[PDB]
Amino acid sequence: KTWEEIPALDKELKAKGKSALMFNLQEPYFTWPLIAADGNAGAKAGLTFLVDLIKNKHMNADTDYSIAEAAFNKGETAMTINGPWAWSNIDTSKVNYGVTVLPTFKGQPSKPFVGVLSAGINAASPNKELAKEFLENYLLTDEGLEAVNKDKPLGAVALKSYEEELAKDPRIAATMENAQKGEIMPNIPQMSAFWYAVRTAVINAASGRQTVDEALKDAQT
Amino acid sequence: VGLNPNFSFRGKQQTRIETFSDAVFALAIALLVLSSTIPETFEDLWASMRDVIPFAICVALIIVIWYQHYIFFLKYGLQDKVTILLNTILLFVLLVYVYPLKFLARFLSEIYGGIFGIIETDLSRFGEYSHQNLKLLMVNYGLGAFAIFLVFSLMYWRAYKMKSLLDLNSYEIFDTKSSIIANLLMCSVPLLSLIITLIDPWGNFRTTILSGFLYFLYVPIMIVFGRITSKK
Amino acid sequence: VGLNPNFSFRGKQQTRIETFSDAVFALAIALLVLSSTIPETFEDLWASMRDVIPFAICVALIIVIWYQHYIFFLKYGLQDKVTILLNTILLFVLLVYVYPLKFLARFLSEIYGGIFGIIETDLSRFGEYSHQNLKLLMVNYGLGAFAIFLVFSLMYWRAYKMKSLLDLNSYEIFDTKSSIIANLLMCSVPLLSLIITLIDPWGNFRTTILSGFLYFLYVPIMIVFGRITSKK
Amino acid sequence: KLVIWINGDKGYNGLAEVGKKFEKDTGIKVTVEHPDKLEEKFPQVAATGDGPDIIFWAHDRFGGYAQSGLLAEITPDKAFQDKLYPFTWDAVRYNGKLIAYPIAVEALSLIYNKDLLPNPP
Ligand SMILES: OC[C@H]1O[C@H](O[C@H]2[C@H](O)[C@@H](O)[C@@H](O)O[C@@H]2CO)[C@H](O)[C@@H](O)[C@@H]1O
Ligand SMILES: [K+]
Repeated sequence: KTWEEIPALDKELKAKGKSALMFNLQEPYFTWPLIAADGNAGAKAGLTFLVDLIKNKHMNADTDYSIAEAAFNKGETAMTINGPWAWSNIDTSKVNYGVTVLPTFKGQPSKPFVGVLSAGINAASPNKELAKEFLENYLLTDEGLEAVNKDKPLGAVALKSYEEELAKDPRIAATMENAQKGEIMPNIPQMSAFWYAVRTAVINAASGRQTVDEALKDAQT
Repeated sequence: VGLNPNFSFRGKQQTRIETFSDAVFALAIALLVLSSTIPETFEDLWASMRDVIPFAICVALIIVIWYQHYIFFLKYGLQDKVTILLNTILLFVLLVYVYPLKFLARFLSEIYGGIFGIIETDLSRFGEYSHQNLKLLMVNYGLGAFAIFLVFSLMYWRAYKMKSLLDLNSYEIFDTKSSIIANLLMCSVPLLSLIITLIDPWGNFRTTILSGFLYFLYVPIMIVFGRITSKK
Repeated sequence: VGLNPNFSFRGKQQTRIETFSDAVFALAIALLVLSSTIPETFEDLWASMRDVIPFAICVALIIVIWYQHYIFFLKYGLQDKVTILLNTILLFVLLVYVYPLKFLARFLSEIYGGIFGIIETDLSRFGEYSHQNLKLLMVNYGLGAFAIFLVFSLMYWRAYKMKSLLDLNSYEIFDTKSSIIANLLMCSVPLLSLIITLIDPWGNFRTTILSGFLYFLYVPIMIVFGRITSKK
Repeated sequence: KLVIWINGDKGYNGLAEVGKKFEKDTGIKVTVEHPDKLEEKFPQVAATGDGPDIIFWAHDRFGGYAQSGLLAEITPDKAFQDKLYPFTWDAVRYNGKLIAYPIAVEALSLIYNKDLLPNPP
């Protein structure tokens, strides 16, 4: 239920030839919840913990989406941090899985960023009216979203008609739980430069180049 | 058969905890009645039939607890250490309050018998009706009721804590949360009498009147506590 | 194993209501026997063996109720609030009449013992055999029997009320309807003694003779009530 | 060609499976049609044109067809007659003449969703 009790659990699991937690450390979207759990003082706390996990050899230095996914699906790691989309691949494997609340850090919850999957029409396209037809009458329909969802889960769909079906799924409940503890990302043009600043900062601190104090300095600029 | 249409009953199969529990409930209601002496003469026979009103009240009370138990184990199908622990605490409280309930039920049946005018038999058999004794009466039975509902709240909270392990959906999570609130709200009324009696503001029977009067205003006082949390 | 070949048994799986119920029935017949004192000497041992005739009559009576219970829960597999309520009322009545049955069975065993000429022991142990006491004897046990059959009728009517939910076929509907009638017809005989005793037309033992004589004419009087409804 | 008129809310596909067994044992085609407003299209078409060979509808509409002269008198032998309930034959009788073959008794019931409503009104 807490981030701070993972090192103990990892010691226990490493004795039996298993990892505790493996997730994508390269992409900052996955590390941000821990960083933003308290908050600055909050970013310094959250990141130092993440740095200590790699320093204590609990997590690998270059842990990416593929080796994390594969390890969990194989049955090598006890935990992983991922989205709705990842569930179908677990179902394919013979792993009795559960989706739950993200661990708390310094008592307070880990605040994961909330994304709204969205379809936009390219300004330089001649098929603008044909795409509108596809999006409205064929995709954003009960039947249409069902098709996408049975391949790889969408999460909490924007369609009003899908509320009953969403509410019947335990994994969706866990997703909504984390979404409430998190916050929706602003759409602003500066998001790109922000994400890049966090992507470098996390990689530098993970590998062992820049200090945790110096990471937030370069990122705030 | 079931309370909610959106709830997926994990405990349709009978288990040892439930079997054991059924034995205890059956034993409680059975020994309450059959702890009495066997009539040897016509006089004893008629005396023993005066006990049915007190017993009906006791039995009604015990099955109500049994029902809540049935519904909990039906909902979650739980069987872990902590559930076993909380379950034992429940049955323990039940058991220690079986004979005291027989007592209270007989006592109140005589008091209400006198009021309505059905009978006119003595209450000197029960001992002296003093302020200290009447206060201890509230504190005792009040502490009993509080505990039962307190334990039901803890049991539902244990299921809430294992929501993911139990694969609880949004409807089931909501039910569980509502069941905790219900049991805590039920718990508060005896907690409020008990506290009022233990402080004893008036230093006389007035204390006992108020403490006793909270049970008659169960439904309205429960609504006040529920309304306070929703208004904020 | 089953009563009807056209009936689809919904209650083949054991449930909590049935498990609880089995505990109570087992406890009733067990404590009836084992409520007696432990023999400490040869004299007590022989005394205790005189109790087997009264106990056999009591036990036979209780399993007959258990059987009806077994068949009902087998037929419908019911587990709702109202079924729980009616089921509790049943077990409650059973329980309050366990020790009174022990009494009646011992009393009647002495009376029939005197008649046949097996024994010649005193009935003064039971108290004075007065008109009022012998009337209360009928009213008591008559009220008990009436209630048990009344409850069985209510239980079958609850299943009839849920015929669609239970997916009852034309044969099953017919059985259910017949089971209601059976239990009401069974119920009437004790209802008729009880009423005759409570009015007391003669003002003497004659009342008790008639009231008692309706049980000996159970089968024929049941046929009269059944024939009256069919003739119209 | 054997043509049958029955309502679209009924089992015309199943009626066709019976018709398919008939063609195997005789050689006659059995087509099953379900046109809209057949209860009021039959007495107009069958009077003037050809229409169907056999018409399927609830017994209530058949007296009007019988009075108008749009239906042949049914003459079934005792042994066939005895296979059906005597009360059913009464429904298909107009002025002491059998005007149809009884198939089944139909009555409306309350259909309810047990999940949304376990104890319905
Ligand atoms: O990693 C930073 C990256 O995170 C988010 O992208 C998510 C995307 O939203 C998810 O759907 C998922 O596929 O993973 C991506 C990260 O791996 C932001 O949306 C994006 O701007 C940002 O670059
Ligand atoms: K005892």
